[PDB]
Amino acid sequence: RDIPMNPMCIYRSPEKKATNRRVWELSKANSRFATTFYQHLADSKNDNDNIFLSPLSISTAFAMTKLGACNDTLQQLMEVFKFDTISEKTSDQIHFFFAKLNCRLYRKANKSSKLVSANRLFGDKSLTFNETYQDISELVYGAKLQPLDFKENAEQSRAAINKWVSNKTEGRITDVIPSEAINELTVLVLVNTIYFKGLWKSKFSPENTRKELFYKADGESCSASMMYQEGKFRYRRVAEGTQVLELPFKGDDITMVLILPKPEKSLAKVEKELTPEVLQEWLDELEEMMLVVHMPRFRIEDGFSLKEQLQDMGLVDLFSPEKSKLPGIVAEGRDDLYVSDAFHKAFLEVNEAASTAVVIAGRSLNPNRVTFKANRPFLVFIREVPLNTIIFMGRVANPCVK
Amino acid sequence: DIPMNPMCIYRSATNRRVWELSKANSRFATTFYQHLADSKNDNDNIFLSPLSISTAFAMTKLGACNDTLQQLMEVFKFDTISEKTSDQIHFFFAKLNCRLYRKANKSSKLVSANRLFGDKSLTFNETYQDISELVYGAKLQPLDFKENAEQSRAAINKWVSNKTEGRITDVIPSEAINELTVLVLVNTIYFKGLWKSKFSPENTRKELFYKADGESCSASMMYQEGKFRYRRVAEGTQVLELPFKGDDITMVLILPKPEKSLAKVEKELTPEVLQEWLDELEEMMLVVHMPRFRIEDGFSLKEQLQDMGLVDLFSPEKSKLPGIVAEGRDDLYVSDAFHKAFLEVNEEGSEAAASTAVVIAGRSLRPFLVFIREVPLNTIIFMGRVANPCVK
Repeated sequence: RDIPMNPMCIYRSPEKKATNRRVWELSKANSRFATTFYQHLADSKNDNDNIFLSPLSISTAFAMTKLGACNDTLQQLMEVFKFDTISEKTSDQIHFFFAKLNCRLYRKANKSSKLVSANRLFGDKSLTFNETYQDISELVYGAKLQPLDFKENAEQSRAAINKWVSNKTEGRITDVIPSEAINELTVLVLVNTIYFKGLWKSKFSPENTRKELFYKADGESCSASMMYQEGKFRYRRVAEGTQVLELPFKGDDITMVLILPKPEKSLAKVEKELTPEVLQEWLDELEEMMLVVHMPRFRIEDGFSLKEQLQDMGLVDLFSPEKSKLPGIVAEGRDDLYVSDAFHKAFLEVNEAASTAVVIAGRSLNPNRVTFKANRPFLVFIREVPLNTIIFMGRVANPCVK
Repeated sequence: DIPMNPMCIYRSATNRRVWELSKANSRFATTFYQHLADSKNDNDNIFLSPLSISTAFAMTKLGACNDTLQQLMEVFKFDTISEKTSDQIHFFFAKLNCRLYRKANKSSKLVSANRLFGDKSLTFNETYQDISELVYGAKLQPLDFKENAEQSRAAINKWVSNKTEGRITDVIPSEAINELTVLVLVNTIYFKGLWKSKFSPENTRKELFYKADGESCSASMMYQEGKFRYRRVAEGTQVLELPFKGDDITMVLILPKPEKSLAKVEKELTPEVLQEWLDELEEMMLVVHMPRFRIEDGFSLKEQLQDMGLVDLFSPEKSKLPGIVAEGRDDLYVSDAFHKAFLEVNEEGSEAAASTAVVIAGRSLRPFLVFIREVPLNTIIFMGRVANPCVK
């Protein structure tokens, strides 16, 4: 029930910008940020470059920091991470919706398809956070303030941070924070990622995993480990013949959508054409169908300093020591409390634990079934169906790496 | 050895008889199978029990002579066991059937029954009657073939029935029996085993079996994941073994790589290969999609068996069968011989039934391989080719 209290900061969202539910409105926004945040990163990159990140992590972390911002800083956050798209809702409210979305998204239960949230903001031992910033982050986001001795044992903290992401990401993401990133002037830094585990609902067979070639953006030749399989999946052929396909995970609430353009016909043009609408409209039109599926095995890693993107985008004040309005952290007072940096790392390795061979007796399909050869650059999304929240996003343009 | 097995005895690590025999059976099974395959089309069904057959004719042999008794020891591969005589086979076959149906205690239900339907008015050798009612537990039952043939065929068919817990009915066709009929030997086997690791209903979906060279059809596939003995042999041929609860009875599957003609594999079958496959199998962690289906097959053994070698036996002017009806050879030949089998695979387990019947004097006339095997004895009980899981 509505408990996260707030003072005199609360910004008013404009009265403007399929049931009526907080989590749905929230997810609708989160998706709009994500799709755009991606359209930018993308446009900045090389066409032959893999891209992988968790928008739901970013969008989540910043909305927590925001629990302690005010005046111009607060507006800016809410304006960048689209939370104001939720017509009429006051800023404080946003956190309640978050709680609600967070409740039914993370836990130690059910069909082992895991989701562990690593979102934490480290500040120097010379920072006493507002007693409420505290209670509410812990409650609504399940996080801490975590005082680190940034000035003295500067490197020790840096490490200590990284030595913490690893233990939560079961050792996979480690050096979330890079080299010259932390020094004596690291008042406070924000780290976050999401680790996820899950097994295919219809695993591929290693025995059929061949060695066909991938057709890059410019290079037209690459040897990838292509996985073979035919079975029933939600699929569809959309505008300009773009193929959309969904491969559910055992933990049903989570799936993996991919989008393949006709005869290459540039992932780029298809990348530029996006919107949560073009997207949902796509997702709506998928019906079960029996077909052949090809997919390379792939592992992609990406880490970064959000700063550069988030400012170009509109989130400046949070970073300016001169403009950052951070009342939530009265370590001392106005005392230029701003945000040093905020890090994110994303990891997805894709397989066929692998040895589980596969046998099928007495299946004899239509000689005329649609196929799906992902031997070209494609998009990747990892959605959470009942919640309708885009958790990761990606582009696989080089599935060889050798 | 004590069994006073008599008349017509013909005569042609490294020794254990019962095995030599099981193995002998097996070499017959594959070959008989191969001919059956041939009169049949590669994408049609085939289910049978080359164990019942070996038996029904093993007990017929009892009363055959000269050229008959010979051809039978040869085609049913009896002259492969060594350093023994024609009358000894039944001693072994007797102990095989002894060690076979007594196994697993109260897990796997494997059971057999044999019986003779002889005419009421005739007198049969008292030895025959005993040696049969002894080595193979077959008690003879007096039927009126001359006055009312039909009702006898009925009563006969209905024998097979309570024996096969309801699955085998029309073993004997409507026009098989007649007034001239002397005897009718019969075997029936039954088995109902539970899967050591059952499939669950919740997980079973209805795939589409678009029939090759034809129309659309509706399949019902089960699925489960677990540890099993498997191996992917030469040419892509997958070979999986499914342990039944009665740990010694176990179904074996053989599927060719992504449909590259089964006939090709059927044509290279021998108990050697089939032994090798089973030999080099290895316990894998894997996923299975077995169709839940039911199939019934039936046919006359006559034709194939002739091509195989049993000619004399089905000939009016030469089948040497003196010891049956005691007095003489009369017109003792086999006008025909029939078989009918039944398979039912499902979440819980598998169910097969079979019954062979030989008539003495009367009138004349895709996917994969399945295999129910008895491990210790190495006896292929039932066997077949599945090519239509939907069947409604």
